[PDB]
Amino acid sequence: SSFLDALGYLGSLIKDFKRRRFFLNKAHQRIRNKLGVSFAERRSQIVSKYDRKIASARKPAIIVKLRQRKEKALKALDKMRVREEKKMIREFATQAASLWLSFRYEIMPLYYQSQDVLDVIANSTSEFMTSRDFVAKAINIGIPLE
Repeated sequence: SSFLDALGYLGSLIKDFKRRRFFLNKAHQRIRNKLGVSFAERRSQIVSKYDRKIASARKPAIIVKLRQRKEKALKALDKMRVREEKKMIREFATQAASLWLSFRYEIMPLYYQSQDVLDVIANSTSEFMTSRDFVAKAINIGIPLE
């Protein structure tokens, strides 16, 4: 009568873990939604630049050069966004490392008091009680008188 209800407080801890992971996950990839939007908008800026340049080109060599430049710019955008994918991976891994490892912090004590009550009960149980005595009751054998 102690651990009876002390063990119940872990549910608050479990729900809090869920809430923290919950709000991290909602926050994560949301900032990354915004980052993907920013990269798509910079790419749209590049696309607008090249479309205006091609519209004003009116020459075959200029058009081909602008095609090559647009290809190069899209490739640079893709490389930067791949580095960004690495960044999402690394950020999210760090976030999980930080927020999870908060789990052990108060998980390990509860388990420890669990061992405490366990071995206290074993103390109250494991006795192997005994009761001993000795005595010196002599043994007699009759002897022939002859």
